[PDB]
Amino acid sequence: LSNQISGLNVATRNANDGISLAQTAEGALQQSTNILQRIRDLALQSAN
Amino acid sequence: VNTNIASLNTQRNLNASSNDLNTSLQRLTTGYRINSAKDDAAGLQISNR
Amino acid sequence: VNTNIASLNTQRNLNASSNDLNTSLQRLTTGYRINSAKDDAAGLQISNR
Amino acid sequence: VNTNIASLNTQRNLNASSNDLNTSLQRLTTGYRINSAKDDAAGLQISNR
Amino acid sequence: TNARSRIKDTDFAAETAALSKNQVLQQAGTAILAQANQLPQAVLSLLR
Amino acid sequence: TNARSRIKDTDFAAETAALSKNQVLQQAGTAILAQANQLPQAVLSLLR
Amino acid sequence: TNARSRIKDTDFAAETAALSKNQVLQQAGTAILAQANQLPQAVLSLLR
Repeated sequence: LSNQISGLNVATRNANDGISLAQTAEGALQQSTNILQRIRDLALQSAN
Repeated sequence: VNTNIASLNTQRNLNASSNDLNTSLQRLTTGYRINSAKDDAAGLQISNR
Repeated sequence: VNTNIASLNTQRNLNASSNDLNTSLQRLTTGYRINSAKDDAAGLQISNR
Repeated sequence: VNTNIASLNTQRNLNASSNDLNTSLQRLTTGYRINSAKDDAAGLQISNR
Repeated sequence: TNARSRIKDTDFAAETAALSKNQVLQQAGTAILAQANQLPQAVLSLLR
Repeated sequence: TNARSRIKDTDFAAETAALSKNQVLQQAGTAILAQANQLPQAVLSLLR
Repeated sequence: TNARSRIKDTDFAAETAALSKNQVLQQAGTAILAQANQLPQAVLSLLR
């Protein structure tokens, strides 16, 4: 049970690391979405 | 009861409530109930469109 | 959590809102929706011509 | 039962608990669970990078 | 824009109350933790 | 930075209880030594 | 002047939190010193 407890603790830590990684990925994707927003706005403005 | 204390349920509760506090803090400073982050991906798509 | 606080999303939003505040104040004091600066270079050329 | 006392298990436990106590005091006074010391070499890699 | 507000703009009339509740939870939980950290020292100092 | 916090910032809600527990064990060990070091004295002074 | 501001003017939107962290860490270190300077007294008074 102590081996199990240590495994669960290192699992909490690995899960938090993965959460942080996915958070960075989500931030990058958010910035990309704003970039695509600007691109579509520029395209519709390019009707000219 | 000396090699451990079962009071770490209070720890779990405080970590969870601090998570809710952080998310509500972000919601309040940004003005968006659904954050620009992952929260409510359906509402996120709706807002993006 | 004491060596750092995740509440600096508030600081990020403050910086963003200060930039929007600066550009809006500039727009209001020049009377031009697009500033004489970079903003909307296509509109800038339209205004120039 | 006089030339020595088998109670040195208590001394070993005291020594171990004092070592963990020094590590805990260092963690609280520094704010890092992964101390600047050797602890968690993988965590040390991650933190340094 | 009205739709974007109804789907995005936080009706923080309840979110400020929720935030105060979360802060209350923080202080209550740390009070409970500091109070429970005093049990073993007392029971051992009396039982020894 | 949030990743660095989740990987480095001590969640001292547990390390404080650990400090308290370790102080309990330290005091208990001191008392146990003080109690046990008197066993040979008593047995020799009473048996002789 | 904006250049000199961006290179000189303090972005205290984070330095205020840094100041709070520094004050908290100083108080914590003082409390830790006051707690630790009592260990040898107790161990010697109990073991003797």
